[PDB]
Amino acid sequence: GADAQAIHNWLSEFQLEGYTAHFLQAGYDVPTISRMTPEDLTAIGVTKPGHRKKIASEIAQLSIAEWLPSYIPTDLLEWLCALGLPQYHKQLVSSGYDSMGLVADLTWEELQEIGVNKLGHQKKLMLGVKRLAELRRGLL
Amino acid sequence: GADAQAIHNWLSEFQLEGYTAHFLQAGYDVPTISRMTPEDLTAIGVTKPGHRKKIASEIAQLSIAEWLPSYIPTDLLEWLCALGLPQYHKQLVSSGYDSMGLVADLTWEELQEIGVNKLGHQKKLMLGVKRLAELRRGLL
Repeated sequence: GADAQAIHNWLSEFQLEGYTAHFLQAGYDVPTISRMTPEDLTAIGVTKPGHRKKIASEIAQLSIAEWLPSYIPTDLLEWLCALGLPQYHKQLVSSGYDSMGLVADLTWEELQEIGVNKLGHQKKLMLGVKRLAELRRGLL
Repeated sequence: GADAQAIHNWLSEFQLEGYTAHFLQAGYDVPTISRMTPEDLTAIGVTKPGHRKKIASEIAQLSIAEWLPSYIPTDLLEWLCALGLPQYHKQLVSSGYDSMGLVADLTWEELQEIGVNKLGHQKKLMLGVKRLAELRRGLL
C-alpha cells in the first residue's frame, strides 16, 4: 500500500482506478501526478484518449500546494506551515522577518516582542532557523 | 488528538503520560521533545526530580533524525529521504552531484547516465531541484 492507496482512492472516485499500477511503475505519487501533463500520461502508457482526457481533467481539479513532494519551502508562509507554526507569520512580518533570506538570521533574543512565548514553539522555530542558515552556508 | 496521541503514547510506555498536557501547553511535539534538556523540562513545569530524571533518560533513547520538525534538509541524503528517493543517492554521487549546493544545478539532461529512468522519479526530482534553486536565489 501507501501512496498506492492514495492514488487508487483518487482514481476510484471516477472509476478509473485500474490505472493505479501505471502511476506506481512510473514512480508517481499524488502530488507529482497533480503536475503531470497529457503528454506525461501518454508517456506512462495512458494511451486511450477517453481515459487520458478524463484523468487530465481530474488532475486539474487536484489540490496539493505545493512544497510537497519536494519539501523545499520557497517562501516564509510555506515554511511556517511545514513547521506547523503559521499562527506566528503575522508577528514575524510585523517585526521585519518577512522572507526566508531574512528569517535565516533571526536570533533567539528577538523572540519576545515578536511574541513567540510557548517554549516548544521557540525551540522548534530556532531549530528551523539554525538548520536554515546551515543550508544557506551550504551554498558556496 | 494528533501529536497529543504521539506524546501520550510515548509517555505511556513508562506510565508517565499524565505529563502529556504539559508538553502540549508548551507547544512541544515529539521531534522537538527529543531535543529538550532537563532545564527545558523544568521550565515547562516538570519539576518533580523523580519524573524529570526519568523523562530525560527516556528522551536520550528517542529516535527521530533530524530534519523533522523543521523540514530543512541540510544534506543530500536527508533531502533525497524527504523526497522519498534515497535509492538514487549513490547514482548522484557517482556523477558528482554530491551536495545540496551542487544538486541545485542539476539539469534535466544529465538524467540518464545518472540513471533515474522512471519518469515520475525524474519529475519529482527535477521539481525538487527547481524549488531548491529558487530557494537559494531567495538569499541575496
